[PDB]
Amino acid sequence: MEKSFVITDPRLPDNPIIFASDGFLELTEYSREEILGRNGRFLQGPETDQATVQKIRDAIRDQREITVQLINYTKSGKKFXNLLHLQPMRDQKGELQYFIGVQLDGEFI
Ligand SMILES: Cc1cc2nc3c(=O)[nH]c(=O)nc-3n(C[C@H](O)[C@H](O)[C@H](O)COP(=O)(O)O)c2cc1C
Ligand SMILES: [Cl-]
Ligand SMILES: [Mg+2]
Repeated sequence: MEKSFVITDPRLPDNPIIFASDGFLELTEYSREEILGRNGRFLQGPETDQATVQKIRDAIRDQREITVQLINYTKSGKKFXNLLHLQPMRDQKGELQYFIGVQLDGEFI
């Protein structure tokens, strides 16, 4: 599959997605119109582990890189195990500019 990633802007309210790769559209079944401007949490559902979601919150708070695995859902409701890579990206002034989130689909341990 093509590379699945989104880029968020934490200088906007609730860190919305401002770019979604074609691979992300493919992986999640959503259209670019249905993704842009929302927080990445929209992929979570009932089976998503809340301890892992907390770990994500904390990494985003402390602006630190993290890799977690967690259950997400496609538009039509299919489960998929998301090995999610989050990385802060700072400008040359050392100010947080974006977050990049890269998803790999599958059961990875
Ligand atoms: C760039 C980026 C990509 C993200 N991608 C995903 C994702 O693919 N799946 C997911 O469940 N959460 C993803 N998140 C996590 C949620 O956006 C959110 O940070 C997490 O649920 C914790 O915050 P909350 O407790 O307010 O929901 C991503 C966050 C960022 C910054
Ligand atoms: Cl967030
Ligand atoms: Mg939540």
